[PDB]
Amino acid sequence: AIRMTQSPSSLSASVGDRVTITCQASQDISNYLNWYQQKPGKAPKLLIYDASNLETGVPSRFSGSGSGTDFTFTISSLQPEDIATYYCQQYDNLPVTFGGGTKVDIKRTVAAPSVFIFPPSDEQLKSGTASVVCLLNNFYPREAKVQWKVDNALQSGNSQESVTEQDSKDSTYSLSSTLTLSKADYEKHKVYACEVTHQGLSSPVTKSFNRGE
Amino acid sequence: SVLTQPPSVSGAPGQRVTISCTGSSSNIGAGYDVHWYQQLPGTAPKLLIYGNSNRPSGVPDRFSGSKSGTSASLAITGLQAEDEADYYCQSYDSSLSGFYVVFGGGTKLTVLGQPKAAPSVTLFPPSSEELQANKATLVCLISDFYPGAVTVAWKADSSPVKAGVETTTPSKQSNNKYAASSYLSLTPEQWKSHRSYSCQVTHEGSTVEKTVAPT
Amino acid sequence: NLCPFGEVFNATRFASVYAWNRKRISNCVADYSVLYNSASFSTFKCYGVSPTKLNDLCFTNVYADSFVIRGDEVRQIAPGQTGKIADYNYKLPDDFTGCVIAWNSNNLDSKVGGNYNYLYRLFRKSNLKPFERDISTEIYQAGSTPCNGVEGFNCYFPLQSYGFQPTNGVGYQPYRVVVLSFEPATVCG
Amino acid sequence: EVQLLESGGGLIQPGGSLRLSCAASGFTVSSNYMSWVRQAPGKGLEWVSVIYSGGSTYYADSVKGRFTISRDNSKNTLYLQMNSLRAEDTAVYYCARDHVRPGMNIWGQGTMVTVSSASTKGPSVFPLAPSTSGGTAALGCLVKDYFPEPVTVSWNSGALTSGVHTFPAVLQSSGLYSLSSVVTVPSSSLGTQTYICNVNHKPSNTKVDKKVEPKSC
Amino acid sequence: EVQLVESGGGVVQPGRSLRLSCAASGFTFSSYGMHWVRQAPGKGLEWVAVIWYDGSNKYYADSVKGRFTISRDNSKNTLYLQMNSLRAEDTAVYYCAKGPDILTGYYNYYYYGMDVWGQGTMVTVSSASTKGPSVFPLAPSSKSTAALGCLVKDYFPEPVTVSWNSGALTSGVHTFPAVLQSSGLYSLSSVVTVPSSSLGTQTYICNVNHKPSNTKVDKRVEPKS
Ligand SMILES: *[C@@H]1O[C@H](CO)[C@@H](O[C@@H]2O[C@H](CO)[C@@H](O)[C@H](O)[C@H]2NC(C)=O)[C@H](O)[C@H]1NC(C)=O
Repeated sequence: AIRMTQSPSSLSASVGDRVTITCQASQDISNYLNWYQQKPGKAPKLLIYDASNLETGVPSRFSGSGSGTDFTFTISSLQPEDIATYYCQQYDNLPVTFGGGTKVDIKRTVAAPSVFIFPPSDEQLKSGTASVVCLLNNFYPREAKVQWKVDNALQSGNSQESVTEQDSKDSTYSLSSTLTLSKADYEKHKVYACEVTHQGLSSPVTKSFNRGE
Repeated sequence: SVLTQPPSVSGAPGQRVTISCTGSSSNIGAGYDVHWYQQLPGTAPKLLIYGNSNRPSGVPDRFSGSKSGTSASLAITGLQAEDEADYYCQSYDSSLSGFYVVFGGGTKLTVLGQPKAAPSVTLFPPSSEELQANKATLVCLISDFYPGAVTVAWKADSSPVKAGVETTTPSKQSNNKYAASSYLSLTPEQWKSHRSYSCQVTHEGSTVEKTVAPT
Repeated sequence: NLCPFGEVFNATRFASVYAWNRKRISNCVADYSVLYNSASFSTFKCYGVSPTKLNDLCFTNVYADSFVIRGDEVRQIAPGQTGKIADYNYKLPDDFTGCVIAWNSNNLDSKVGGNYNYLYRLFRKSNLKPFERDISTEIYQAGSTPCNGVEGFNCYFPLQSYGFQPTNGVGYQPYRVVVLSFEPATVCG
Repeated sequence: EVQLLESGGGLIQPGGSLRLSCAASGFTVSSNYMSWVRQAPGKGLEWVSVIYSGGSTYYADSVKGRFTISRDNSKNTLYLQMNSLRAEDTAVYYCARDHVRPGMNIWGQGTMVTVSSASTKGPSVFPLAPSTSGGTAALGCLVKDYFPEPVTVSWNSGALTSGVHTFPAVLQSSGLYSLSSVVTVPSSSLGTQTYICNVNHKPSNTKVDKKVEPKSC
Repeated sequence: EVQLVESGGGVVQPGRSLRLSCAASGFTFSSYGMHWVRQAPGKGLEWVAVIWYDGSNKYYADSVKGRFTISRDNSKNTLYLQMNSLRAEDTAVYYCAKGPDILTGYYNYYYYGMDVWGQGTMVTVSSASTKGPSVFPLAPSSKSTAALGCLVKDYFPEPVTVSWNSGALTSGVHTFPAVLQSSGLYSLSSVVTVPSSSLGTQTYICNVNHKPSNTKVDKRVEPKS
């Protein structure tokens, strides 16, 4: 079976830069190679078909070249809404094989996160479990350290965090860190807070609350 | 982009020689076919190989062709004296997609027939009748040299002469050796002012010198 | 008189696979040892018969079908096979009694700018019966609305063109295929 | 109106069976090349099966003998019968009209097939009440403890789209998924505008509307 | 027999025109395409132009683009090459050669080669008009077998016929191929080897004949004193 290799695996570039990804075929596949753009959550969208032909309605900034075993997929000037994972596929020879995919991120200016902290709802506390949520909204780059502090004690192992995909408008990420405690262990402490350290911050920012108040 | 052939290949009878033919991305590298032509001296070319490797009916099996990537080769196994000719490779050019063909510079195959032969040189001073016409021409006549490859240079009281020199290409004569002639056009004032004039002919790591006086 | 097998394998031009050419061979003798002895054929698979043991067999009629396909599609010229060629161009029955001969012809049927005169049928509602030659140029109605001979969306020309360039891989190079069908007996050895 | 609508995905125990139906509009399925393509969570795309216009079926090595593809001309629907399901079959299953020529390539939206032995549980929705920095405020909903994937969350019955961030679900140590969806609104509209998050969990047939309001003694 | 016979070649002043005709026989001329190939003296082959089976399209090398025009008359089995505004670098032997069969040949017509060549018609370009040669005697030296000859300097065009003693002397005669001086005129030397004894008891006359200028010169070669 054919095996498509796709470089690079990930990619970050500024708006307007030329973006070029490659897709080398294991065997000769002529020019029967397509390129797909899959935005987060949505289905793949065909952009280039037969190595170099642009599908009707794709902007001009998308290009394609190559034949035999080495192919290229070029973005003229990168735009914010172009963020997605890009795959290459061969379809002439069965089975149909895809590439590993290329994740593309925008290189925008530095943006500091807006921090919010949420106590566990009194409704959830009736279930015997408490969940404290820490929010980092619209920041860049994605590198962000969230540190939970419970009565000034550094917590670890009891929290899970989740990061969105780059917003197709402002190219910023958002992070959610969820701390999970029992109702008992939640009521053993008074001060709950998360400490956010980020490039866009001159010093770590902390949002806190007191249990009960 | 054209084709590149060796200027001359050589081989003894019974040996095997190869003539290369390198191209570019627009001809042999583009996957075109390569044809080979043999041209005896004074005759029209003959198709030796067509379609990289195929022989036309009537071509001896001694000849064979091949092609790889951006180059083609002609293989003449068991050299015969009759194989001494000029060989041209021909392909097609796809700079702009139309219909253009490209030949090579040609390769002069010389079968090592007889042994080497030192040339005999006969230098003639300008005739008295030519000096009356306000002209002067030294005639350096070369003969009986094999192989046909000589270098002729003139001197003027030992100092070299770099102008007014014309030289023939060696021509095969009857006894299959070569002969060539060189002429040094001069001014009657230039001829009588110097004390000697010499034509030095070099052949296979050896040089013969003949000199004439203006008496 | 001898059988005119030379007119088929040696033809300066070959027909497309959808309009595959057939030669009816009758009233002649032929030695099939000459054909197998040649190792120029990349593929030479006989079904229900022995290659060497064919000079001692008499047949009523011998059909010679010749066309051109890709190297990847030569495997479809065989009984019980599926694919764009076996389903929509040339289908061999399951009880096939004959031989399948093919050889690479990238040197003949492949222009540097691309040879596009060799075609194949890309669209068909159902598969071909064995030895069926469909040569229809009717527009293929893939949608709910009819075409009325107006090539367009959901209305495509049923044939597709091979892109035979000499820079192609072996699987994409043109292969000249000859399929012998062994059916008063008039063809012996 | 060219589009592929597909359904039939859900939870199923390993070794079980599940059929996925893909209804078509705008073209004839029995006349086109159709294909199923699955995408594992976080992984790339993987071709599954093909049916030709003439009816020839082709399958990948990893589902050969277990999966079957068919179609119904009267309903214009593409099917994918799945048998002897394994844990590695968990993925989103897009049905697509295979590209053959210019502009006929159309993909479905896929369904979530989750091959697992655990039971189905509807999520619990808890409010994330806003705090107190002057200008802008934040609020959201916690979608905790559900299985399997996925859930859909909107706000004010789709009347709110700007400034909304719904985070990818996390897999807790309990084996159930937890998720949170937030939105940034101006601090002035807190006392006059009502905010309700609309969560939908198809495998449990759970549809919840939770009002999110400020906290006060 | 398959045969290509071209003609119409000669000498012409620069900037003027010439037409070459190539007769074909022994093959269906209508189907094959035809080439024109020239070869300068001593140098290699250089493709000029090509024309289809019907003449619909034509291709030329950049050296002759706009100046040359190729055509064919299928009813006459003849190939043409209209040469206009000729230059000095156009001086060569012009062959017509059979191309590929686009009608009923192979699909890859590049597989064919120039399988049938013509005999080669000759063209020459110069502004120096006809001129007879000046015959100068290369006198034999006087030292201790000797050699004498004649210098046939400055003539145009080729050729000249040199003989000795009205043709009675064929022993040791050696006529060399002429040079083409940078002036456009030809120079030639013809010598004969003789015994040192017969220098004073035998006359030696070289007979140079040049038909284009209608001149015949007989020069006496005698030792110096
Ligand atoms: C195809 O045609 C060629 C001629 O171009 C045939 O080649 C002959 O082959 C026999 C032996 O098989 C030789 O004795 C002849 O000398 C060959 N002739 C030439 C002109 O080369 C070839 O046999 C033909 N093949 C078939 C299958 O008919």
